[PDB]
Amino acid sequence: MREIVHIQAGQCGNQIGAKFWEVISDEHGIDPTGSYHGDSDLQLERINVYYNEATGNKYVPRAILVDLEPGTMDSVRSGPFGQIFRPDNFVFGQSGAGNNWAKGHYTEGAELVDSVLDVVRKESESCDCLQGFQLTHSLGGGTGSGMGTLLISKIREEYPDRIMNTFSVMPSPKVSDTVVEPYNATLSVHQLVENTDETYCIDNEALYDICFRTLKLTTPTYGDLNHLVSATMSGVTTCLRFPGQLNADLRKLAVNMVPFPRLHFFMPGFAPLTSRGSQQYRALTVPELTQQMFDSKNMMAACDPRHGRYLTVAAIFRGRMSMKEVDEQMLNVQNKNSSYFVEWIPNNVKTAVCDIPPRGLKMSATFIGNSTAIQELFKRISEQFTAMFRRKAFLHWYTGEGMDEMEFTEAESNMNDLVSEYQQYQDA
Amino acid sequence: MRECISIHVGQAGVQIGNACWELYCLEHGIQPDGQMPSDKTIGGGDDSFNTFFSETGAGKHVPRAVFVDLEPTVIDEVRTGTYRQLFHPEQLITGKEDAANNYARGHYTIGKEIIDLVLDRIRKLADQCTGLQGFLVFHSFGGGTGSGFTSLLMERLSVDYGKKSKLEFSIYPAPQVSTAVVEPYNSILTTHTTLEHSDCAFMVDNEAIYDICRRNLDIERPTYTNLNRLISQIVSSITASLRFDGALNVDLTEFQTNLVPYPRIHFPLATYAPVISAEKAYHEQLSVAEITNACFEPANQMVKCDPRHGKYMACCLLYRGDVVPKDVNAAIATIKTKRSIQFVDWCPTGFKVGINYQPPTVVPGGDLAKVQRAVCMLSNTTAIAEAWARLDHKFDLMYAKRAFVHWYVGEGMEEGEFSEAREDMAALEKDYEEVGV
Amino acid sequence: MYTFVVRDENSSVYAEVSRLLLATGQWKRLRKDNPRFNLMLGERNRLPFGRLGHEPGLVQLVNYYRGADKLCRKASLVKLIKTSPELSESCTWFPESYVIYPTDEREVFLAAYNRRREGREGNVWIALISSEASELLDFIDEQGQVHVIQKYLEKPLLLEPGHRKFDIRSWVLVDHLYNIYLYREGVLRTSSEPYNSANFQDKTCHLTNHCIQKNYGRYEEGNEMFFEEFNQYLMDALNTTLENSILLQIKHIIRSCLMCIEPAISTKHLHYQSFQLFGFDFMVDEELKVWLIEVNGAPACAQKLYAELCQGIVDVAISSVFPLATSIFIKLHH
Amino acid sequence: MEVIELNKCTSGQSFEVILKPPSDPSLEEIQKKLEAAEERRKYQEAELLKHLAE
Ligand SMILES: Nc1nc2c(ncn2[C@@H]2O[C@H](COP(=O)(O)OP(=O)(O)OP(=O)(O)O)[C@@H](O)[C@H]2O)c(=O)[nH]1
Ligand SMILES: Nc1ncnc2c1ncn2[C@@H]1O[C@H](COP(=O)(O)OP(=O)(O)CP(=O)(O)O)[C@@H](O)[C@H]1O
Ligand SMILES: Nc1nc2c(ncn2[C@@H]2O[C@H](COP(=O)(O)OP(=O)(O)O)[C@@H](O)[C@H]2O)c(=O)[nH]1
Ligand SMILES: COc1ccc(/C=C/C(=O)c2ccc(OC)c3c2OC(C)(C)C=C3)cc1
Ligand SMILES: [Ca+2]
Ligand SMILES: [Mg+2]
Ligand SMILES: [Mg+2]
Repeated sequence: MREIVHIQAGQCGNQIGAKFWEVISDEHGIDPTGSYHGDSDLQLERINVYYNEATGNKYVPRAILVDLEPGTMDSVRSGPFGQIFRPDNFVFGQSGAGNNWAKGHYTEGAELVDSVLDVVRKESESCDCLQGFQLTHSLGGGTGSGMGTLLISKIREEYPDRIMNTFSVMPSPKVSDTVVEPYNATLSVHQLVENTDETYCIDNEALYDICFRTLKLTTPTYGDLNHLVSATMSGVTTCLRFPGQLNADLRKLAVNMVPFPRLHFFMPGFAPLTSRGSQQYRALTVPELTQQMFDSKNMMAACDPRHGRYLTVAAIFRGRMSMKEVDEQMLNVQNKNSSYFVEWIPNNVKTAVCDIPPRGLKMSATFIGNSTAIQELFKRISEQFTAMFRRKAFLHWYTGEGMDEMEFTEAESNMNDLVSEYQQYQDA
Repeated sequence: MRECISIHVGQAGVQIGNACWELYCLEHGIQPDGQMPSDKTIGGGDDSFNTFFSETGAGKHVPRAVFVDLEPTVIDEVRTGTYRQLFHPEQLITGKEDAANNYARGHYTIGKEIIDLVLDRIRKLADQCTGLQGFLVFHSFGGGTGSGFTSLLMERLSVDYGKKSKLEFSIYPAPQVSTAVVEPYNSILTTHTTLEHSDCAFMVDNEAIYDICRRNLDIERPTYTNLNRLISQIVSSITASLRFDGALNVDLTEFQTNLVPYPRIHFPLATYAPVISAEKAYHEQLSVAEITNACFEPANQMVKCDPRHGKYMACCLLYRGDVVPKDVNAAIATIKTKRSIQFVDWCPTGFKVGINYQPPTVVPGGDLAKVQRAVCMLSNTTAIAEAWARLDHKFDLMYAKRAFVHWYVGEGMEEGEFSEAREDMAALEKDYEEVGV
Repeated sequence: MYTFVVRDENSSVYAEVSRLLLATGQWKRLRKDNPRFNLMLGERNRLPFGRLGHEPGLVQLVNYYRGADKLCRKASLVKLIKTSPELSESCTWFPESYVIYPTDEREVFLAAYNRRREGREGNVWIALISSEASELLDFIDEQGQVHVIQKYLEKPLLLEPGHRKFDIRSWVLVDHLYNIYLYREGVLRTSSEPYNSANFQDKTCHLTNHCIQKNYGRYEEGNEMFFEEFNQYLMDALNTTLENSILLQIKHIIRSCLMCIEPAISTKHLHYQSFQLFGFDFMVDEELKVWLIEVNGAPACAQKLYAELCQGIVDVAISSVFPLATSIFIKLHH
Repeated sequence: MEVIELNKCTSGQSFEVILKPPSDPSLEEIQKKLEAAEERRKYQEAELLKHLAE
């Protein structure tokens, strides 16, 4: 269980994906040309997880860049780290998906999908032991949403015994491109519920609110939102990328986080919350990290954890600190707030400490929670969906691409089922 | 002379295996290259250490050990480690992908594709034996390989070597050190499949070892190395009588005879004293009376439980160091009057004592101080059922909601096996209850 | 904030203890099945002692002592006194008692029954109270359960005016460090009907239990005479104090019984800790000699004394282990 | 009280001290059970590949 194949799809998928490779290449000591210029041997011990060995010691990201529009992918190639990516792994169409799920899934995306799978297959054949796949995408547009889920469905056919992992960006009227985003998201969730092992629910509502209420930025751009995304993406992958007490892989994470196969939607969280450029000079104490990471204000999904119960929790502390104090604080939170953790999964919180801190911070904490509070996110999408769907509004964009009204009704039903499934274990 | 084969399964089994073989080598004066200066019969012999070591014409002493993990990482550190020359690569078996904390994945899925290879390498060691008596099996209850594969191995060893004894060294799961949340599932599943196939099993609760390291070794946050060096001392004490001249527990069959009258109730409690920090300046050396008294303190046991609220069936005292029979009997007499020691009506109230004059060996630079005298007590008490009750309650909490069950079923297992394994455990808890009060 | 669980619904004492803890604003009650507690107010039967003291980052305490049933079950109490060297076969404060099973020490019982026949003296026993042994043995086999046959105290001390029988109840709290705390306030559970010497058939004047009495409440409210009034009666009618004539023997019996079981039940070096409230039942004869009847595992308090005793339990048994933001007990020294 | 079975040597000594007197499946069945789970796995993958083909 070594190699992970990273796929990034659509505008959002490629933009957060580029930031991910930018951040982790700095952490592993790789420059924008592919050469290792780090000082610690601990940086290279698990580099094969995300990077492919090359002649001359060059390191290349195991990354496939997918879009139906060439626009965003040219922005990556001309961007800060764009030269590092294997040029063949740039797979693009010309027309675009026009924020339409049907175009991504059924028409425009179908034309391009086999080309991506040829690049996937070529990357998979190099692998000593392929761990699985991770996708970065939004659920509100057309490519990342529609084509992204078409890829997942096709990958699961060719590799049925591998882990499927997503970083899925949830749409919000606060950071909105089109009115059809709740349609695109509901159709995507329907696919994610069936075809993924793990989904990190990154809510654009939450990322806006963190930028507005906490980071003090009055009008935040996508860059400020993606700073929060990439920092969370760094933290959740730390254990896969670095040696620790545990030999950490995607399957072990799935076995331990997912008690019931449909309930695999995770609330990410980060501490401390930082804005771009400007640095905090005071390092947080271990009690401060523990209090903040469990705080709702630090959650990447706009759900109040006090409205639900925690099924399973994974926490990761980064930096040189007392592992005894980490254990003491983690146990303190559980014993002070025992009602918010299900009694029917004993010892549902696991904690790891990595010595290497991320760029700019001396010590930090990353939170991964399978809470029943995530239902609020799915209810919000469901409410926005129904408001339009009861009048069959904007539906002609989808019926014109061959889709039936029944498929919308089915997707509405499955998501509402997921909501009631999460509600079942909140009261149990 | 009758040879013993050690099998080390999964991470816990392998790393504890490494800790033990390191200690055995220091005890018998065997160097990391395998040369033993004190050994005079070059390339042969049937001495007491030959139970655990075979020989080559060159003069190398090779362990009768097989290391097996479904994942390369851990055994790769044995292949590259300071004891690389000691083993031949055929003894060290690795897979590609691990059992992902899943009993069913280790038993059914990944178990099937490696079982025949492992038994072949075990047969390779068994053919070198003039009269093999059986197997010592090292594993964890909690891990997928440790639970799943070990139970399939125990199934097959009973078929291929029906005449031979099988002893277990098992790591009972503790939340302070645990890898996975499904460890109660794996523990119950593996015990059910292994119960008929195991003659004697020594449970080691990671919680007990952890807290001993905090209290007595002054280690703030114990690592596996801290735990394993301590576990290896206890294992060494138990195996000492097979590796040295003596008359108590000389073969593996005697472990059954001395400690196990009821075949299902084959889990002796181990207690060890004394555990003293090496970085402790000025230590008053503890006497025979003091260390024997410490064998009846719950804080020194390998599993936390209360022997006062239970009954004994057997009791072995194994001393290492400056100990004479007179001091032992004096100690026993004082302890009997001052403590609650109750035996079952169908057993003699008494102790079987073994003394080895060589003081315990500690690894140089380790956390344990050199002591003049030490003792391991092995007692078959009904009190150890507390550990089964703890584990069963955690199992019942998860299984009532059918949590995580789909991972096991997804690997080919049936939901019925969960309740079958739990019914056997419920039967075992009743067995201890009847004998108990 | 400390956390506790309630697993005894019927416990009138610990219902008041749970009430007082919440009112301090420093204790929170959890669900029965929640393992993440500091304190447990446990069930009377099948209490899961094996599950306690296995929660990292929690000091755990329970309101029962594992093994205390030896003192609290009638059959075991007889066995403990007869076998324990500390107590001795010859115990001055314990009535001659024998353990009898239904279809055992029947031959030892009958041989002692002959001594009262050879000397021709008081040969009355308690199980119902009967004079002949051949009528008592039929009752034990008729019920099914194991019963204790005990020498009945034919000549007890009787309160005036009324010629009334009584028993003394003492409340004792053993803490986590095995300090033995006797509560300064005891109670006399009194008979209302005059004591009958020849007629053992009538059960109201012979048995002094609060439930059986409910003549009721004639001399004192709810047939309960407290420690201030009883001391005064002894001062006037007998020229002695309660402290001298009765209480020194009581302190001797309590201390003797609990010192005996200390090595078997102590939680000094255990992973979990225990306290317990005990109810000791005593009997005073005409010559002012105190006899032990039974020990109670889950005793009920007298109504007047609930407020003070339950605060006492919190003060020395609970808050000593879990400190917050004069004494009502007498410590029995050992 | 009674010290019996005393055996001595250079390495050490052993003895008993008495204080008070008293008052399998076959190779065929394993291969069958293992294959029965392999069949149940293959049925689950087939029902997955059937659903995906739809
Ligand atoms: N005492 C001790 N316990 C260990 C050690 N390694 C793992 N454990 C414990 O064993 C349990 C996990 O089992 P592992 O042996 O790691 O799993 P495995 O057998 O490698 O199987 P996989 O699931 O395939 O990884 C947990 O309870 C750990 O705390 C060790 O070196 N010493
Ligand atoms: N040996 C004896 N001699 C004289 N009176 C006795 C006696 N044994 C019992 N009694 C009387 O019978 C009554 C019942 O006591 P006993 O202990 O047998 O029942 P019990 O268990 O219901 C007491 P409690 O209600 O406190 O639990 C006592 O109040 C006492 O006065
Ligand atoms: N957080 C974040 N969200 C984005 C970004 N770009 C687009 N989005 C969101 O994604 C949705 C539109 O998807 P997009 O990726 O542009 O469409 P696609 O190119 O067809 O996949 C909207 O809900 C936007 O709010 C980005 O860079 N960061
Ligand atoms: C108590 O519940 C648990 C929850 C999760 C685990 C995970 C074990 C892992 O192997 C693993 C894999 C990937 C990871 O990065 C996302 C992590 C990870 O686990 C740690 C604790 C090391 C932290 C993160 C076990 C139990
Ligand atoms: Ca030799
Ligand atoms: Mg867009
Ligand atoms: Mg492993």
